[PDB]
Amino acid sequence: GHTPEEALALLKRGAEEIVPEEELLAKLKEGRPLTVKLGADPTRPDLHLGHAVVLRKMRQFQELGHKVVLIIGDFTRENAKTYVAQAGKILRQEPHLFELRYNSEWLEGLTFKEVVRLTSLMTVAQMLEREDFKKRYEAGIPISLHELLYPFAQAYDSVAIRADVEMGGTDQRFNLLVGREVQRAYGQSPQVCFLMPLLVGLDGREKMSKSLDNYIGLTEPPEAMFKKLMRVPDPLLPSYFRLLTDLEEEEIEALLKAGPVPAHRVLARLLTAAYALPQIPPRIDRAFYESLGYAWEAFGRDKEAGPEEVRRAEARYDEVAKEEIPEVTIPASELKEGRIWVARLFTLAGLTPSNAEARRLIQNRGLRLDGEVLTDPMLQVDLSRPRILQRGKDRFVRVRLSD
Amino acid sequence: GHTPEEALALLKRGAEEIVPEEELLAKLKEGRPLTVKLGADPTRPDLHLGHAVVLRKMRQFQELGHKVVLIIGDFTGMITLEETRENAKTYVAQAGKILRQEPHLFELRYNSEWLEGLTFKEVVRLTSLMTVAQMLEREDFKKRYEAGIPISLHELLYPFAQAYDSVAIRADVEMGGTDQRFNLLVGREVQRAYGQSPQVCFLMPLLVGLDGREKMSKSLDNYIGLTEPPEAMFKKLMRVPDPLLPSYFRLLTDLEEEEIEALLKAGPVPAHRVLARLLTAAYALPQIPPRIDRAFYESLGYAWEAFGRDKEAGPEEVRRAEARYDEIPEVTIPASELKEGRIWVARLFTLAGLTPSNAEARRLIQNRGLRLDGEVLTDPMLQVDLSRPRILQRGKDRFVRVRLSD
Ligand SMILES: N[C@H](CO)Cc1ccc(O)cc1
Ligand SMILES: N[C@H](CO)Cc1ccc(O)cc1
Repeated sequence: GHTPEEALALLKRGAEEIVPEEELLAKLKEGRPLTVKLGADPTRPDLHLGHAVVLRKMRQFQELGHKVVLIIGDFTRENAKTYVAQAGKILRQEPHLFELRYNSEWLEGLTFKEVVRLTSLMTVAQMLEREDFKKRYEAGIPISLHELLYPFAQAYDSVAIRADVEMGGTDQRFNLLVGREVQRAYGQSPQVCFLMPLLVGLDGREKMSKSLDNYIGLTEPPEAMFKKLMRVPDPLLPSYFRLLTDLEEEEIEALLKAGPVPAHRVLARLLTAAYALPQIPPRIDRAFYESLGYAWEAFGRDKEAGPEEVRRAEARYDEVAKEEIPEVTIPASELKEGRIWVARLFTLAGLTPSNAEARRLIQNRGLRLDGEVLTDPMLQVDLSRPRILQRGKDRFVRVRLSD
Repeated sequence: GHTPEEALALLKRGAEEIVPEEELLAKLKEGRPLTVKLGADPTRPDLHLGHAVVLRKMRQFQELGHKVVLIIGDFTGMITLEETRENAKTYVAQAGKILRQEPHLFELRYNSEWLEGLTFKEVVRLTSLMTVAQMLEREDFKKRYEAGIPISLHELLYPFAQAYDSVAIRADVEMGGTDQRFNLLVGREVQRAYGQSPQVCFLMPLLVGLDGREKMSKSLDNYIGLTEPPEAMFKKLMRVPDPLLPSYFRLLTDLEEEEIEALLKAGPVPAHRVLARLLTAAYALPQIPPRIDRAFYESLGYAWEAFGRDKEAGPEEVRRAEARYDEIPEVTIPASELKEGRIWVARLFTLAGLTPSNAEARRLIQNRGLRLDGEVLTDPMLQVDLSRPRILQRGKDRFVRVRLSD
């Protein structure tokens, strides 16, 4: 239900660079399923939101009728299964739209004479042009010669599967272009290079990555993902919405205009819900948001709505939602049907030596709960949210559930 | 009949650099034949004296009981199988003039035998042994990269191919010209990575050509081929630039330093004769002797004492070839001087400046004092044509070339 022009317009959204764009248009006009290539290194099995940027663009190609070929760069079986298992949360898996390949399948048989021919397609000066190599070579940092061979292995993969398009982050620009040169050498139409921007991590400056521990895994439990999303740096909200969701620009502005907290809740709800599912919907947009049960015009104030898995994750967040004031976590086993005796609470926090003493202080108006003078010695409190306990004029302790 | 120390001393003669020299001595004490490697380019089958420098050092290794493994670099060469094989035969045939050929001391191999099958995985492990900065240190690469001259990336794979060849045949020593230094050293690093003792790198100087400036090579036409006719070889050796004599004696013969210094003290020509005789004879044989020294010189029937002058002795070809080896004014005659393409011989000599008048020319002819093209003139009225340049001669030292306009 899309013309070639319409398909291109959709694919361009969020794209960093498509080279050459006019070639993609021509291929989309052919009326056949294009082969979209993505290679992944087995040493990084677990996926995080950063990987979702490129993968969701591939899901879009699939929904448009195109075929994805996921190449595991084993050149293992365990990580492959982990990566493949998680990739399915975003990519469709039917044979007509998805194929799994291991490059050892054809690379292991590549001969020395073939390698000589491949490397002859580039000059030393060209290779040292690649950004990473250039910084290293000028900094006196060693570059093992075998490293210059890898772009040719990745390029040969494009020849092996006759790739029409190859996906990648902006850091993969050089390798994808080598793919075009190698395909030409083998008499194939050179692949369209499709680059997506890199998602910045939770620290707010560096690329999201396992090695930097600034990520959010696709398979982390809902409560943990929701919590992390609620804590993304405000400056990153704009890029997270553009790269992780399909919300329109005006919808994103409206959310921001509503404020930081509302924007975080909508982002946390959208993504926690999407990734809690076996597979994400083809569009993480306003319609999806309302299909969950939330109201767009409520701008995050309707926390009781939504599916139970997301609702509970948000409730867990509100229980611990956060410096001189001492913090103490209360064991869940201390609660009786969601509530706990205020006397016991003051004793556990160390403000009173026993419940009897707590009752005495209450009778003397010496204790406060959330800044309110306690008067009911038998009062029972819930920990749906952190509570500040106070004894006298200068003793404060903030208590909350599970740490 | 040599101790390890004696062996090393002989092998050191003429060498430009042996590294590590202590390792060669160590291997020479192991009481086993060492594998001495030489790689050859199948696109350069014709051999000249320049190749003899490294090949004769290898012959010395053979005479000491060591084994030569000659490797034809057909892998890179074919990157047709017909010419490869033909050239290999050409190279081997000519190399046999210097190298012993029996199995115990010689083995021929083609590196395609093992390189064709090297897997991409093995190539990756191989190239991980050196950095980009390291590679760019090789003579040519460095100059080219700094200047901006293109270097195809595949060129950086060749040193590893040559290095793997040393691993393939477990080389104890690899021979080469001074220009092959970088490649031989990579071979050591690769052998180390493959659990082998690193090969000793044996470098020889590069023989300079007949021009006296550039290295001897086919593409420069300043070479002397090993299979050239004894006559053609003797003549070229007599023409070796004087400054090169010492290096020719040291790199092509085994004459002692004193013998050489004594030969030079005798003069250029004398020195050239001994050299031309020694090499002309040696290379006219089906295979050269183990030592091209005084003993060989005398076994030819020459006297070390007559220093070159002993010119009438020695073998036939040599003595003869040496014999075969052992500015004339021009005057144009205007067509006006001719009559139906002919002129009076008397006037010709006068116009040439060999006689003051035609009358004198006539008297000289009568006294047999004049020659025409080497023949004694006997007719004073002789009519001569200039169908081609003629050589006029008076007495034994007065010559003149006469011809028409041109
Ligand atoms: N260039 C990256 C290597 O790990 C990703 C990759 C891309 C394509 C491939 O065929 C293989 C790997
Ligand atoms: N170094 C020259 C070309 O690479 C010749 C050569 C030397 C050693 C070999 O195993 C092969 C070729």
